[PDB]
Amino acid sequence: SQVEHPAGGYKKLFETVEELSSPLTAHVTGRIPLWLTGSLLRCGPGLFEVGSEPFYHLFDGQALLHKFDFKEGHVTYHRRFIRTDAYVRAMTEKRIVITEFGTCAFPDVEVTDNALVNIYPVGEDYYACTETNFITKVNPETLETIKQVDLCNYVSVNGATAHPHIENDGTVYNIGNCFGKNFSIAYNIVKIPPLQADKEDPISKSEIVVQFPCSDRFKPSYVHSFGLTPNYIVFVETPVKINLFKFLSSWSLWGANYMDCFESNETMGVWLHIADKKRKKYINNKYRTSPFNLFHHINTYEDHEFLIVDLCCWKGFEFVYNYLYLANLRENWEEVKKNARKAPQPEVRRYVLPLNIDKADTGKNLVTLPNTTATAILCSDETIWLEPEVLFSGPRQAFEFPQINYQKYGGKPYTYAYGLGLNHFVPDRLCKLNVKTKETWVWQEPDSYPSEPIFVSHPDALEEDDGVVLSVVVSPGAGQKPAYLLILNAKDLSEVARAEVEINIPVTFHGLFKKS
Amino acid sequence: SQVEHPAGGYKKLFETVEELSSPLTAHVTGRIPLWLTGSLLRCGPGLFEVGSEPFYHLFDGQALLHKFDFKEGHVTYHRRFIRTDAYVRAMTEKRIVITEFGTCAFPDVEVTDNALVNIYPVGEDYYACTETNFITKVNPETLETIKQVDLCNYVSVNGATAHPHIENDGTVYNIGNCFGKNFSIAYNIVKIPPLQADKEDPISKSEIVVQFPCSDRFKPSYVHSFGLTPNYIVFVETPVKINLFKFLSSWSLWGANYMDCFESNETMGVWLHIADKKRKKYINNKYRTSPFNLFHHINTYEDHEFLIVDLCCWKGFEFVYNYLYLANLRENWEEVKKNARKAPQPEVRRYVLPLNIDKADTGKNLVTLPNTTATAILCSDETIWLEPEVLFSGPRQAFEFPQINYQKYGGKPYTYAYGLGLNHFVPDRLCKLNVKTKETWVWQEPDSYPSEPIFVSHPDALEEDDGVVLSVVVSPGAGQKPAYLLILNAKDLSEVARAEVEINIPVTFHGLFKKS
Ligand SMILES: [Fe+2]
Ligand SMILES: [Fe+2]
Repeated sequence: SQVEHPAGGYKKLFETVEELSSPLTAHVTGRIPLWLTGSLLRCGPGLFEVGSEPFYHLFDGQALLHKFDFKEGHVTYHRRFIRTDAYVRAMTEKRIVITEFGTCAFPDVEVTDNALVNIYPVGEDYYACTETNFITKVNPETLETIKQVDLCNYVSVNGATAHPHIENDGTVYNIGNCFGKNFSIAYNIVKIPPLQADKEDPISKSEIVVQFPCSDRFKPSYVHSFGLTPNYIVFVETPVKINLFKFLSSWSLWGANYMDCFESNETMGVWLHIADKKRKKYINNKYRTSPFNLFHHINTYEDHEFLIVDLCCWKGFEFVYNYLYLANLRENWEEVKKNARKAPQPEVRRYVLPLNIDKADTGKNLVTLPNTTATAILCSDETIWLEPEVLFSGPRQAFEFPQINYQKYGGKPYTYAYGLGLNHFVPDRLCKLNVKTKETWVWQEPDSYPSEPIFVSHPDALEEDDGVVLSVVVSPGAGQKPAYLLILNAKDLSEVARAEVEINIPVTFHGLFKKS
Repeated sequence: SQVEHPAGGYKKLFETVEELSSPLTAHVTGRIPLWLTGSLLRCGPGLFEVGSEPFYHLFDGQALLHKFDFKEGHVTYHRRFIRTDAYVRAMTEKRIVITEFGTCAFPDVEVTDNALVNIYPVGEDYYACTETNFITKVNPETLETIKQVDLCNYVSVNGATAHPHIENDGTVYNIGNCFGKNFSIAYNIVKIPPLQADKEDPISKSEIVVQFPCSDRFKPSYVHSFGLTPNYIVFVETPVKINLFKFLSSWSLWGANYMDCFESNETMGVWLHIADKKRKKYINNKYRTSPFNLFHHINTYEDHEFLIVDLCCWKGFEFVYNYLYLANLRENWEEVKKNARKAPQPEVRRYVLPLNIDKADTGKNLVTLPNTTATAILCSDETIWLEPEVLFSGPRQAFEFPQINYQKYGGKPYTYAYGLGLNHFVPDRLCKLNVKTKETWVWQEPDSYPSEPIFVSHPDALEEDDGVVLSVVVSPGAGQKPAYLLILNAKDLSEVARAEVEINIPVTFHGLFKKS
């Protein structure tokens, strides 16, 4: 049947913790491999209340930057709150000052800079980020907060995702919502160039490369991530909409938060879009398919005349984020299950977009690749109806937080995807998926709740899966240490080692491994 | 990669054969089980030309009734052409007289009674059938043709499928196209009652039980089969349409055949319909989903408040029957493959229809069953958007001609489905599919091309798969006998025995096993 969680240990993923004064030596069990010399940096919330006022949604709690360090054999753990404008004001004024995603702030309309979602490199720097216009620059070694950076000073966007794409030369691509800034209502592709010899901040030289068109102008789609290949940029327009009439109004005048501005569009489905990366030009192929929520691309790549697009989908048009309020996630296990019964259903899908479309094949399947069941029907009005190839589909068992051997196989033909397993939204197990043969591997322990797994290649790696997978696990229960870092081999998802700590660690969303 | 067929042996599936004067003793290899005492009756074409005039489509060749007999250990094979109006006229006049599906008949507009598709029991009788109004009554023991029966004399339908449902008490349900007969344009459910004590022909007492509504009145959907449970009747309206403006016109005046009257509707998708079987009432739940060709239901059943509907689908709206012309199917193997590259793609899908729809759950997934990833989204306009649970999906590898333990598990909760494997439309292997765990089993030999597998229960059967699977295999190649009957165990799909014959046997579509 299932894997259950009567103990309710997952509630401690959403419990406030305190930062550290300096790094804490972690109790290693097993052999930490000697080639693993770097620093696992991850972001997540760590303050779910300010005094009596609580934060209501998963994505409201004040951002906390975590660092697991690896050197020779040893491991250390450190964490500091990011001194954001939201945090410092909250801490000094002793209440929720800045309005978060799901937690409106009472006075005793400023955009939150609460960078709890991810962290990525720009030039010599590293910015923690949420999905707004404010990215916060942080010190990766000391976890100190350096400066708040406003993208509105450099590019014409209202926000940007927490999932930008980093090319090997350090060039950063990202996608952002634009709500009429510079008279344009669209989705824009920001390009931050790599650091030059003159050492000028890349951000200062950032630019918009290409503009994806909006299906409904007054209701743009929510965008969490996008696809990138050597030649093409994929953007997936979902039916989760942001109602601008509500989003661009005096929020305090009706006690609104960002969530109150969302709507699902029942008739649209999902529109898929393509842009030539190099020519910087939007391609006008009308790719259409049935409705789903989309948050994370697994990977994207060119294969003969086709773009292979692998998505972690949630079936249906209800905003999945409705089921991610902290009230719900801290309920007991039979209620967590009961709540997600009517939720969108998670499925890994491969979508295959044909890049050139012959008029003579109208009414026919264009997807002539030999190794897929994915379909693309050219219609008379020139829409191209796609059906997926399902890669993984389990009942309320979501392969989410996808991760791959990014540096070497990102944007390119690949075979393996590592992921976090959401069991009715409680993170629960770590997964590996072979996208060619649909085969899987699972790591799992009772009352142990892991985070996104990050891949870290062997220096002499020949295979795609020659490396290890790092995960932050929260293991409550008497006797056992409250949390640990988990080092899994990427071949078996077999355990290599554990760095255990004395203190709780809450949920963490995304991160990176910084080599040295 | 693939299983290949350079030899081109499959071409002999579509080669004319000659009937027999009396049964032929078959060379048994292995142990034919002694409980297997009955008669495997199957229909298919066996005359693909009349002199110089060829038949063009797979479904045009003149119907041939095959009989494998089993008694104690021994096996005999017999086959006779069905003396249809199409056949007798063709044979006497020495040319194609009656127009077939894909072969228009030149004069020197009568509906074909060419019953090549299947054969089923009504009362004490057995009727061979195609999909028109003319079913031909045949003798199951001698394979003699008895009489042509016109359903237009008893019920208000234009045709009826070759896949009617037979309940254990012998009651027959079938679905038929109605083109304005009795002022109604619909799909009708015919019910032939079981034989009574007064011994009156059931057909004479047949009646229409319920009328399913038509989406486009001037273009009705092609219907090959339907779903049946103790309480409900499922009908799947596809976008493969029959254009009546073309279908109801003087065909000789522009040399038409049935195929020239087909069209694919690009915007409709697939509409699913439900009827209360017992109250004989159409239920007005607007079940909608993405486009596909549908030919054979696997099975249908009630599970709590939901109908579980398992379909053998072909993704897209192009009429699959376009790729089933004899010119194509008799090409060499690299061309067979090249032809099916742009064809609809085969997939086994589970669809879950909720039978009661709460208005309060608008915009949400209603499918609250614990063991599925299938989805039903109630919309505002009261359409219910469904997404499937994929059960099997391989690239041009079709699980088709589904068959189950019908007598005991038809219309009810079940686990196993046996099928024929279409490898770019060439029938190729026999499959078994566990619908609960997606697990499969395959039987296969090079240059051996089998037919639909029929299940035959052990007299003391406790399990669902306690029995054998019968298949007619055509094995060309020097040294080997040209064809044989195959007896597979239903547990492993392991071989039990072979009844080999000295002569070729062409393709066969559907049939039954007659116990005694
Ligand atoms: Fe994310
Ligand atoms: Fe059929």
